[PDB]
Amino acid sequence: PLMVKVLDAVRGSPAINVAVHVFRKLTAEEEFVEGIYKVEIDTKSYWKALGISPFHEHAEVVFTANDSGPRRYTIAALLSPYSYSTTAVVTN
Amino acid sequence: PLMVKVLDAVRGSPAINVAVHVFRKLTAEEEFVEGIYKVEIDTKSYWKALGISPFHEHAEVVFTANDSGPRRYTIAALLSPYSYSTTAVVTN
Amino acid sequence: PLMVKVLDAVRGSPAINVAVHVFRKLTAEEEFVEGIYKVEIDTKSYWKALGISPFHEHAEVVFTANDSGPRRYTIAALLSPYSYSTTAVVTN
Amino acid sequence: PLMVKVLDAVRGSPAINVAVHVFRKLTAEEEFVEGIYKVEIDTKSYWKALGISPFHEHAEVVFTANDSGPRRYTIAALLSPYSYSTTAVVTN
Amino acid sequence: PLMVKVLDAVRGSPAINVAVHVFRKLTAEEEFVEGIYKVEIDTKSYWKALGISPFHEHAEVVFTANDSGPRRYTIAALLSPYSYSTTAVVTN
Repeated sequence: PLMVKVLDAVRGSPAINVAVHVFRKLTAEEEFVEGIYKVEIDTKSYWKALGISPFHEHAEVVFTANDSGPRRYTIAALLSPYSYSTTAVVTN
Repeated sequence: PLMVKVLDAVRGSPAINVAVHVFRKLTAEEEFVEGIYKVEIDTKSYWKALGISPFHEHAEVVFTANDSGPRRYTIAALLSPYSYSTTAVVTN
Repeated sequence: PLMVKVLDAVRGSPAINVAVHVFRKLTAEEEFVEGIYKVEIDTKSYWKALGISPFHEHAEVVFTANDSGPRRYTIAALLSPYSYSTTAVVTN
Repeated sequence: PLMVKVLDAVRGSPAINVAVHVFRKLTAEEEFVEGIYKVEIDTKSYWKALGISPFHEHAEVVFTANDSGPRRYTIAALLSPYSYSTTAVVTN
Repeated sequence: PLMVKVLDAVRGSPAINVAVHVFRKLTAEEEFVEGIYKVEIDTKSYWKALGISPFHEHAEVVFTANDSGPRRYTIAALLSPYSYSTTAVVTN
């Protein structure tokens, strides 16, 4: 007898994020839940999970990663629910 | 007899983030929950999980990582729910 | 007879972050919960979990990591729920 | 008969962070909870968990890590919920 | 008969951080809870948990770590919930 009750009675305009999980019972992953509420901004990956036996014999490699740039990010209220509020991004 | 009650009665506009988990019972991962509420900003990974036996014999490698740049990040209220408030990002 | 009660009755607009977990019973990980509320900012990883037997014989490697840049981060209210407040980021 | 009660009755707009955990009963990790509320800022890792038998025979390696840069971080209210307050980051 | 009561009745807008844990009963870790409220700022790790038998025979290694940079961190109210207060970071 499993009984789960979340936000049974609500009145009055709330701002909500809800995640409810109920469960009764090279790379390998069997059973999982990943990234339910997840934000990636300016994420990088250069060399991931190359095949078996890469560059096995007499390999000559020059690897050069240059992250150099006038990049700008401006964010308000990331994963922040709000109510009866004022959110703004004003430039000049 | 398992009974879980979260936010049974709510009145009056709250701002909420809810995560409820109820459970009754190279790289390997069997059972898990990951990154329910998770933020990555300017995350890097250069060489991850290369295959078995890489650069096995007589390898000559030059690795150079240069992170050098005029990058700007401006964030208000990251994972911070708010109510009856004022959030702003004002430039000049 | 397990009974868990969190935030049974709420009135009056609170700002909340809730995480409730109820449970009754190279790299390996069996059962876990990770990063429920987790923020990574400017995180780095250069060489992780290379395959078995890398650079096994007569390897010549030059590794050079240069993190050198005019990077700026400006954040208000990181994982800090607030109510009836004023949050601002003002430049000049 | 396990009974857990957290924040049974709330009135009046508090700002809260709640984590409730109830449980009745190379690298290896069996069962755990990690990083429920966790912030990483400017975190580094250069060589982690290389495969078995790396650089086994006659290895010649030059490792040079240079962290040298005009980086600036400015944060207000990190993991500090607040109510009826004023939080600001003012430049010039 | 285990009974735990935390913050049974609250009135009047307090700012709180709550962690309640109730439990009835190379690297290895079986059962644990880690980093519930944990902040890492400018954390470093250069060589961690290399595979078994590294640099086994006739290894010639030059390791040089140079942490030398004009880095600035400015933080107010780290893990310090507050109420009816004024928090500010003012530059010039």
